[PDB]
Amino acid sequence: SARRTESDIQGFHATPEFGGNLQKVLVDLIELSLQGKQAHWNVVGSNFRDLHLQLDELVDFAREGSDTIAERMRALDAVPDGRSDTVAATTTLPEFPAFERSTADVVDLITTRINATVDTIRRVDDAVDAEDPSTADLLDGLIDGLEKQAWLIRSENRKV
Amino acid sequence: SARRTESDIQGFHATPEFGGNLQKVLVDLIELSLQGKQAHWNVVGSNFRDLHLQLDELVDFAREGSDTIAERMRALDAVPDGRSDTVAATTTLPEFPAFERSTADVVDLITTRINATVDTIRRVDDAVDAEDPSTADLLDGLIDGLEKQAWLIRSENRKV
Amino acid sequence: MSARRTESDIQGFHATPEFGGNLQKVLVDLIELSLQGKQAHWNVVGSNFRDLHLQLDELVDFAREGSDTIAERMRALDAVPDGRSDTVAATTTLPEFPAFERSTADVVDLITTRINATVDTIRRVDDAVDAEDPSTADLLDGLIDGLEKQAWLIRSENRKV
Amino acid sequence: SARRTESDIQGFHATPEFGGNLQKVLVDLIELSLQGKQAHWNVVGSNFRDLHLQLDELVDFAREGSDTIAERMRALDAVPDGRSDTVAATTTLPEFPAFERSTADVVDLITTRINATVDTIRRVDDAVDAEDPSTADLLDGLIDGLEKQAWLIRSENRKV
Amino acid sequence: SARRTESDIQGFHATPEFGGNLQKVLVDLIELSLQGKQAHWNVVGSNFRDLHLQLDELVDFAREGSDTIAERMRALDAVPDGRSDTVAATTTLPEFPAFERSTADVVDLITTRINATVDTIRRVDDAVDAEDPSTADLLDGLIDGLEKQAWLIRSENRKV
Amino acid sequence: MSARRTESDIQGFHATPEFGGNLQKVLVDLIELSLQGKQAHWNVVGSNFRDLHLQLDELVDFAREGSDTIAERMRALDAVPDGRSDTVAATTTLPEFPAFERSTADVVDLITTRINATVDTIRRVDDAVDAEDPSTADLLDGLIDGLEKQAWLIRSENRKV
Amino acid sequence: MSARRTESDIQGFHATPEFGGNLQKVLVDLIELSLQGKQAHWNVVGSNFRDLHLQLDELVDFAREGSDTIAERMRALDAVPDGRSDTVAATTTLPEFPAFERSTADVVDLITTRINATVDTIRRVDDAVDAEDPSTADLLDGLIDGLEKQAWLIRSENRKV
Amino acid sequence: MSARRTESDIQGFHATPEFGGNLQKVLVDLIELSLQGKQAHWNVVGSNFRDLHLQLDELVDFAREGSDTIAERMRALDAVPDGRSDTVAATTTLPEFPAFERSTADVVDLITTRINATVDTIRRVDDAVDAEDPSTADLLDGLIDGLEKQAWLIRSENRKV
Amino acid sequence: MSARRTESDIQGFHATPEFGGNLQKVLVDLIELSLQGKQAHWNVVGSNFRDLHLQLDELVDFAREGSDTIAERMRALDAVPDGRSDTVAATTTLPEFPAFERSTADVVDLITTRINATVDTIRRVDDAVDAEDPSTADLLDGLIDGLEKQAWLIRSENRKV
Amino acid sequence: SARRTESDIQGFHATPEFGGNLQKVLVDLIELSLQGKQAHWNVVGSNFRDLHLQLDELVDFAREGSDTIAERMRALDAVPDGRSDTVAATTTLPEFPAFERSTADVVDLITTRINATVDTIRRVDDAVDAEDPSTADLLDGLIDGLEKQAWLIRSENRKV
Amino acid sequence: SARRTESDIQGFHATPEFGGNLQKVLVDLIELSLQGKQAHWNVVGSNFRDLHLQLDELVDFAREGSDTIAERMRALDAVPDGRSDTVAATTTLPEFPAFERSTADVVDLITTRINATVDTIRRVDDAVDAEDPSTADLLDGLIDGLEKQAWLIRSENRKV
Amino acid sequence: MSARRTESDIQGFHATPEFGGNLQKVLVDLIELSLQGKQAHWNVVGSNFRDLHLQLDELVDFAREGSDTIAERMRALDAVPDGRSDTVAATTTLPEFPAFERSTADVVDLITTRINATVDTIRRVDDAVDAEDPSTADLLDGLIDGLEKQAWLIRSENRKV
Ligand SMILES: [Cl-]
Ligand SMILES: [Cl-]
Ligand SMILES: [Cl-]
Ligand SMILES: [Cl-]
Ligand SMILES: [Fe+2]
Ligand SMILES: [Fe+2]
Ligand SMILES: [Fe+2]
Ligand SMILES: [Fe+2]
Ligand SMILES: [Fe+2]
Ligand SMILES: [Fe+2]
Ligand SMILES: [Fe+2]
Ligand SMILES: [Fe+2]
Ligand SMILES: [Fe+2]
Ligand SMILES: [Fe+2]
Ligand SMILES: [Fe+2]
Ligand SMILES: [Fe+2]
Ligand SMILES: [Mg+2]
Ligand SMILES: [Mg+2]
Ligand SMILES: [Mg+2]
Ligand SMILES: [Mg+2]
Repeated sequence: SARRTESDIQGFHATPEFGGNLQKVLVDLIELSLQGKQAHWNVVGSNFRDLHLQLDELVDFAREGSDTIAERMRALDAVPDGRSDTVAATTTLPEFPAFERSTADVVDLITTRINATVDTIRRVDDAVDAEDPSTADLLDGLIDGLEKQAWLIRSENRKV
Repeated sequence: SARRTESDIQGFHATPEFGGNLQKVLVDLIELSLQGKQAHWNVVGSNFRDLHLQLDELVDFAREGSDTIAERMRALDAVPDGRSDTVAATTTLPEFPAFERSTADVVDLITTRINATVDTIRRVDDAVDAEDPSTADLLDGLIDGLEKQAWLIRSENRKV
Repeated sequence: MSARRTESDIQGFHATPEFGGNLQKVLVDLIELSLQGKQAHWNVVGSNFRDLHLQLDELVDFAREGSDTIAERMRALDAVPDGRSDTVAATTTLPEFPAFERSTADVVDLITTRINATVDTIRRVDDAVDAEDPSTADLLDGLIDGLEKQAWLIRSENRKV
Repeated sequence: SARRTESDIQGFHATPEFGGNLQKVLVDLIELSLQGKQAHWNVVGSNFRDLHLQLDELVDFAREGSDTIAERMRALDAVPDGRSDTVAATTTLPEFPAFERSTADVVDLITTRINATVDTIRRVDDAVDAEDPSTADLLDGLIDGLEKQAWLIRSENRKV
Repeated sequence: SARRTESDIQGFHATPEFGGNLQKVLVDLIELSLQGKQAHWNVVGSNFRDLHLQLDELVDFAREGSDTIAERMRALDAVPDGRSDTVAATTTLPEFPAFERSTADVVDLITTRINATVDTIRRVDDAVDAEDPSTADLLDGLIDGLEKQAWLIRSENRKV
Repeated sequence: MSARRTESDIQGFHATPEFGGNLQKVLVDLIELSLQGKQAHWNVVGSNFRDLHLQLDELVDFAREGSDTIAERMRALDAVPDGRSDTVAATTTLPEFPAFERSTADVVDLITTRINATVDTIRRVDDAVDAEDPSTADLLDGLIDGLEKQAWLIRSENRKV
Repeated sequence: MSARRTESDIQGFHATPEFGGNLQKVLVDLIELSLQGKQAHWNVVGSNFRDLHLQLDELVDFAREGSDTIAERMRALDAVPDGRSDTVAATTTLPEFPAFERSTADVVDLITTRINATVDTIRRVDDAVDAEDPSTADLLDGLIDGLEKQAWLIRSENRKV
Repeated sequence: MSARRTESDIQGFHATPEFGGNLQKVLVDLIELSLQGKQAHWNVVGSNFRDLHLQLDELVDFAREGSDTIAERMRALDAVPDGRSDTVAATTTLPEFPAFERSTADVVDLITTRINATVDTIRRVDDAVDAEDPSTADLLDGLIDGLEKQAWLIRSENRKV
Repeated sequence: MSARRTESDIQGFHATPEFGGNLQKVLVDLIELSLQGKQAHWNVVGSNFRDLHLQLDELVDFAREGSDTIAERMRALDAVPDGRSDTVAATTTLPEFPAFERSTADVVDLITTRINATVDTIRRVDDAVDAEDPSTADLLDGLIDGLEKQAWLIRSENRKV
Repeated sequence: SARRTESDIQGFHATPEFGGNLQKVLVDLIELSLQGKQAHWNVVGSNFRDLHLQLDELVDFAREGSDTIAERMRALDAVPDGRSDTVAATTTLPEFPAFERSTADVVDLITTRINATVDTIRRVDDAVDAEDPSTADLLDGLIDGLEKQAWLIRSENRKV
Repeated sequence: SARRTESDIQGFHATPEFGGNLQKVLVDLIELSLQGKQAHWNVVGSNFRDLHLQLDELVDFAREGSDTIAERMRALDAVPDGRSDTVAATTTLPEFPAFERSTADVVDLITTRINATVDTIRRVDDAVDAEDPSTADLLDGLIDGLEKQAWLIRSENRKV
Repeated sequence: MSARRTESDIQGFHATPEFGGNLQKVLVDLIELSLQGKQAHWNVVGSNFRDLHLQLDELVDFAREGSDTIAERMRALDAVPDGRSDTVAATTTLPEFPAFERSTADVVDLITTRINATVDTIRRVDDAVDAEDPSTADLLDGLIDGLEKQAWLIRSENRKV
């Protein structure tokens, strides 16, 4: 009646520009998760425990985020690259330093790393939204969740 | 290496107008929560239990909503005010009456007050979206959820 | 002071007839997909039967939650859904699922095509829906995301090298 | 010792008459689930919520029932048909009407639809039991569960 | 279209004898529940805890059973009577004694009273099955469950 | 062993026969309420059936937990409960529940009355129980609170304002 | 029907206006504490933010459960609660919570004070409530116990030993 | 009045020796199937290994619950089960499962055959069991249903077009 | 700010040293009971071992929750608990638990006695505690109820009727 | 950098002697589970329930143990044999007797069967540890869990 | 048949020295549990909540540990003594002070007492392992868990 | 008497630099495996896609729990882990996972090889780790066990007859 008369109906394909934009998001989410864990292990000093715990919650969110983005790429037949060499070579996040770091330092360092990750998402959002609003909605959820983490972490160092 | 150089990368900040718009949403969500509980306790008459129970679901949603908005304000460096004096003085919701009220009256009263709350959100949504799409998505979820509540409550009084 | 409104009767958002019809289009294709998803679920046989059998139930679960979401969104906005069998069969845009057993390979291709068709319906109304009501467009986008994920998880069985 | 000495032992095969009898059950269970959802969405008026909720419980039972029957057919190497065209063309259930319907009307309509579904099962039960008691036990469980739903729904309109 | 024409399709109705048979089952299940709790509270002596706990499991099963039968009666348009006066006056179970009782005595007493309850169900099962096989299946589940309880309780007193 | 007691046999708190008798009064009315609640649960018909049907089970659940609590409190205090059908029928203060199907409106009034009777039994006994054993009065107070909540949740159906 | 009462209408325990008024005092302070707790929850900044942020939600959870408990206890006893914003603002005894971001140290002192004010309201009312209805006093005592625990868990942050 | 029975010793249902032997036949085949199911679970290799590996554990779970059910039903009816290794090996009707690794395709065929054999045993005693005790026949029918579902979920891997 | 208090510092309810001392008596006996319960849990042997082994853990669970409750109630009221081993040993009123394996019959009598001693400590203190702070007496009453239940569930093993 | 330059890297392979040592453990764990169930069904007399329940806990542990061992064999490319004929022919456990057995007898019989199973594990532990410490750790966990079960069961018959 | 002949097979028995070694571990675990609760209640000051909560986690682990050791003793026919008098008289842990203590002091005190407990376990581990490797594995789990607790607690006081 | 130690500062176990370096080797290979595991998880296509897709997430979960365990064990023993991307890429012994889509068959072989490499690292340090600290060796052995199980569950797809 209103049934389409075709046996091969094409799905929505992402352009390579689109795929590349999500690839930028992906590497930063992965880097953030790797840096978050480094901080989680090596944070020491006043209010260690809270930061130790909040950092795991950040890592959980970023890990779920990176899976979401990579699988959205695959859904649109783009192909993600989350390999270590690629992440190290292409991430926009400032390097996390080595060794034990005080809670105060870790708060400042991680807040910056989150903000860099959010910046990447905000930078590609318009171009992503223009091609596929559904992907932009996922990016928006990441912005929301990550900016929450930044507030929850940075507030420790806030003086009023 | 594509790593950024900055030691301190700042996060997205909301304009005063943006903060003010979310504050408007916040007071109406809190007011709806308080009126919802008032109705939950004081409703009597035909089909009491159904409305008693549904009103608790409305309250739960409005409370989660008010927390989400206030914490979105915090993330974007805005400062929420959810104090009783502020809510009473600035809420746009028509006052909920005191004392026992019939089920049919509660249905009409609460439907009106939900719709008032949705109106507030709908009226700020374009300006919010223009500045920050991620926050607009949160507002949209509230519109969806509250309008569902309105339908579930108001249907009790529907004619034919 | 007081910023309280005075009206005793404040009205809710009402969808236009066009908006309701657009969501109705989404509804029937979601239901048809659920019905076809189960048909495939029961009737698939062959290499890697179990994975597809299981994955198809996940598709049906998502499509069922989606149709309830759209139908209830219609109700919220004073529109009236029609999910009856006769209406679905008469108005769905999905090619009919064939009868009897189908090979795993064929089910993969068939169901992928039907998901693609269901998503195409949603993508085709999304602009018009977003223009009238952004909140509803968000629900549509959630459906697009979830369905296209199902399409990937199913179709990849047949993709080579 | 008592081990059977055959590498290919045949399972129990359903006759085509048996398969056709379960196919009759299947289409009615599916139709009932589709009608149940229609009622669930479009019911309005006094005691909306209870009926709204009970209708979802009916749909849940009928959906689980249809999966049970279709998979029992497959187990016995019959092949079910639950496609929309087939269901519409072969269901014995009276058509559910369009548009919003009052709770009182919905109670009466749905009770009849359940009773029709139960009738189909009761009508084939003897013939099914004669070939395969195990399938008849499943049919009996459906009779029990559906007749419970009919009582739970119809009681709303019962005047004593 | 194979759709039926009838606007009102009636459900299966039980005969008075059928209703009476299920009523017999109901009073004995309720009586067993009350006696089970009595035993649960008042048992003392060797292996108290095991019997204390097992008796609660018996009660749970009997209560679920009594609810199932009474609601099966309702579904088939019969009217259950589970009131205390009716149960006392019409139960076939030998009276459970008052006051503290040894574990060994409770084992013997409860086993006898379970067996009495099963006897009632077994005695009505053929007549129930003849009229409605689905109800007989429910009775069969009760026979299975209660006879399991009898074994689990009585084994405490077994000789060699 | 500085402050340790050297007693081989230390006995527990023993309830008086008056106290035992007072808990027995509460027990039979809780059991009778449970039986009447289920009777109402099964046989209630008419307007708003489902809500009442469901609420009546919640009442029965609470009454059943209460009877077990009181009975085992008796046992702990060396008293002996009697919850047998004959005893409950012969000694309950609750008005008899009628036979047959009863309308939702009638069931609301009937059950509210029987809850209030049960609560009255507990309230009339509470002073004497508290005077001997405050811990048991606390249990009684929990039952009062819970049952009076049930009464409100049931009776509100029939309210006209 | 040996001991059965023959009354058709048995009424429940009815709260006096004094009792109703006393529960209302508790209600508004519990609601005000809930609103102030959330304000603190959102706006607290500085040393040990997360612990306080989290503990403040636990406080709010308990205060919200308390207000519902008291309000519904009023309803059960035929009293009528008023938890509306205007009433709470106009009648609460709690000192006003300040606006803007506040340090963890200040929030600790502020919230401890407001908890103690809430507890004081309950303690000042408890004797009169107990005298009329011991069951309701038990509920009040639960609130005292829970809130005083919250006060300890919050104030200990600022302790210097 | 009173309809109470007078006997202090009321006996339970006793199974005939034939009935016990029939359930014993079911028992050993269920245990053998469980043992063979695990063997296949560990030793299957090849195309679609994981699905079959997983599905075989589901088969074993069902067969294990089934053997416990039948054995305990025997005990309830004063019969005595024998599930010892020697008895199982000496009396099972199932063809022995071969040793060492088997291909996925072979495991599908082998296990399907063994399920078919297990179900055949149950179907062969079902009439005689139902004649003596309908309640036990219902348990057998549950086993028939569950096992034949497992057979379908496993065998469909090898079914073509 | 109509009824709002303007006090910057509002202090909480402060326990007297007598009250603190009374809760300390309860604390050490609860801890001693916990340690003795575990000793019995490990070393009990003989007829009905498992039931007693299991019940003893339930006792210990309740006693441990009780000690934490009382200790934190002290903290809330500005009292300071001491649950250290030396203090518990030096100040407990419980008769010493013997060393080595002990029969189930002996463990029943031993543990019942030690529960009753613990309950006696609480009962002897309850009037004074209630007089100063009813909320804390409610906690004590919960402990009485729970421990006396444990005593019944344990001692019933050795009963001869 | 430190990346190994090989596309085919071999895993750790168990020797046939190792595989045979685990095969000895496997058959005894399986026999124990079969004997445990036999006891679970046929135990009667004083403290029936406790033993009935503890025997199921033993069977649960032994079943999980046998899966663990067989899957460890497979992991190291050994091939387990848990077939009935093999178990009966190669188990070191004394045969469990037929018919109903008293709780006292069942306690003694099962304790011995557990001790035999533990003996087998202890006997192969050194040889297993010498080739693969990770497998020896699994064996040690079985020793711990089984010896706990032996204590929990035997204590019933212990006279002091 | 490879079945063993013995009707009574004995289980592994521990030496007196072995029993004595586990007793040493037991008293220190119990002492750590009591001191942990003492600290949990009486800690005050900066970052109270984190330490309050972490100390409960330490207590939970130590209690599970003490139960595991005592029950391992029972399994191997040793007799644990966890009575208050014995613990006080034989524990190697430095006495925990009475009264309120600052967070920083509690961190230092508890770290020292955890380390004392670990020292006891480490000092008996070789002798335990030599006699029974399975018990040494249990000790190793305690070493792992407690040293994790030590790190999580002590990090609060770490300098840079 | 008293066996209590006197020191106010008792030190914990400190790992040697060699020991820390050995655990660092394990750490980077576990992280690399997690990263490669996800890459394969997203990019695998072909026959039996779904099973491998799912099984690879289970591998990643285990590898992630393992890296956190080793890193935290390092911290417990006063060693300092480095799990940063640059370090992992520069020091991992795993062959790099290739880019873009790979067939199911290829992913099976590739990932099996990488697990084998990860386990080889652990096996190579196990003796030295066990010599200094048996407790850490136990954690390594748990990793060996879990990873080799994953290798079997993955590799068996490609094993023939
Ligand atoms: Cl409801
Ligand atoms: Cl926390
Ligand atoms: Cl799967
Ligand atoms: Cl138990
Ligand atoms: Fe995933
Ligand atoms: Fe929050
Ligand atoms: Fe719904
Ligand atoms: Fe299914
Ligand atoms: Fe029910
Ligand atoms: Fe109980
Ligand atoms: Fe409520
Ligand atoms: Fe069992
Ligand atoms: Fe605590
Ligand atoms: Fe497994
Ligand atoms: Fe234990
Ligand atoms: Fe962690
Ligand atoms: Mg903190
Ligand atoms: Mg597969
Ligand atoms: Mg209703
Ligand atoms: Mg026992």
